[PDB]
Amino acid sequence: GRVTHTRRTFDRALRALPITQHSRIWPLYLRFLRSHPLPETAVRGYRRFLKLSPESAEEYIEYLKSSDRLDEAAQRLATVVNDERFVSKAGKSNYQLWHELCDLISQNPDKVQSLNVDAIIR
Amino acid sequence: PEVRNIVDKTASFVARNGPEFEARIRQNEINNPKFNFLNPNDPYHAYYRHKVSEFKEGKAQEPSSAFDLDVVKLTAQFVARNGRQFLTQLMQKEQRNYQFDFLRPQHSLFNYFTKLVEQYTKILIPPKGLFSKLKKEAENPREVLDQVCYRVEWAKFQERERKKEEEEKEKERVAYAQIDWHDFVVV
Amino acid sequence: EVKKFVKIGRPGYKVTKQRDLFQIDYPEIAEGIMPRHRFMSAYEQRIEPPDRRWQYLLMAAEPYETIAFKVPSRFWTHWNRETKQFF
Amino acid sequence: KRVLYVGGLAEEVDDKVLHAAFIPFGDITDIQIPLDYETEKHRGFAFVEFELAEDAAAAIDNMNESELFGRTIRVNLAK
Repeated sequence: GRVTHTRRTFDRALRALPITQHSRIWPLYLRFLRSHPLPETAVRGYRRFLKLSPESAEEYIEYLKSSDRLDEAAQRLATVVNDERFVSKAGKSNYQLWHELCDLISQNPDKVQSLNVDAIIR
Repeated sequence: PEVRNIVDKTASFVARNGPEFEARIRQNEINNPKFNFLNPNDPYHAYYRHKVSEFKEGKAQEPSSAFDLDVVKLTAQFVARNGRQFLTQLMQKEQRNYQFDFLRPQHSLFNYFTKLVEQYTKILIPPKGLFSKLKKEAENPREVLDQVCYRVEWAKFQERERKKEEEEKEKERVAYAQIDWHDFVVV
Repeated sequence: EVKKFVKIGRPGYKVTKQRDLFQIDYPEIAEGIMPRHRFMSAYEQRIEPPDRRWQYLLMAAEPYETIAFKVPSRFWTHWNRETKQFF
Repeated sequence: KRVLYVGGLAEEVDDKVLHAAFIPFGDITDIQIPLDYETEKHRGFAFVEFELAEDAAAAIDNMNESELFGRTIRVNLAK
């Protein structure tokens, strides 16, 4: 219930950087996301601008697209839609086709102004 | 399509009944412009003339180590009494602090353990000797002779099929030693 | 004889490649002779355009033309007879 | 035979990435990259040695002609 135990846990677990402690820190920020979007938003910014892996922004987006904040989800997806050195950030796995499926989900009969759906299809 | 259906129908008709049927159509309806497609005067003449042979051939779309041996045998026997693929005396016997170096599927001796298990499970069937008696192979040289002749005949048939396959393989090698290597075109 | 009885109609191949790797749909050959693909070297031709040091996967069938595709990359096929498919 | 040569490896294509992409068919035992000592990037080849011929064959057949980070990989059963 106090952020001190979780922060110190993740900090002493980041003593090294092998695959371990990612499955603690990412879900730690995910559980912190409730009652405050600030931990999830800043931890997602720090992750997607942090240690090197393809699945960092993938787990950040899986945590952020289910949320009520879609700017952070499509922002991880925008840092992915640059990729800055790597077209095939996943290859036969698609996260831009995922952005297009999200665009269809937003073109669903929610915003019927006939502007946003066509802009998302474009 | 009226004229198109007419040509296709004349094609099916001629493919079925023969070129004398085309003569029949032409000589019965030279006075109607419907069978002009049978005559050189209607531009569908040659089209139907091809469609005839095409529907005849079937292409056009119709109109619409003795200790190791003892251990391997013991593994086959103790797995003969298990209940499922995971319910045996070997699943935990692997982690039971005793070396069991044959259960790994990368070791070819897993095939020998599986063959020992196959033999134990073919002897632990109802005809393997649990509660029944073998009498046709046990006092029957006639049944033994029937089985021996059937095994020899299956061997002869297997060799004959193998020879057919080998002739096919030699023919494939010859047909590969003759393929087109100058008419190269990529699509 | 396998060179002397070779028919010449040359139908254009109906091939689909895929980066998952190719499949060709051809007319009914009516013979068990398997259509086979293989690697050929980029020297041979009729007029020989220069700048060739590459290899090409050409699959030859008897009545279907040799479907060729250059392979610039640096018993693994199939022949299904009821639907006329090669892969 | 259970060794697959993945030729044409990318500049950042490590034994780790190749084994991660080809492992779910079977547990790879060994990884070898013949390292260009003058350039420190592979000369376009990596070697993965797995246990089972089924895993090696299915990887050879399924990841052949694939891309990893934009390189046209050639996954073959080695010699």
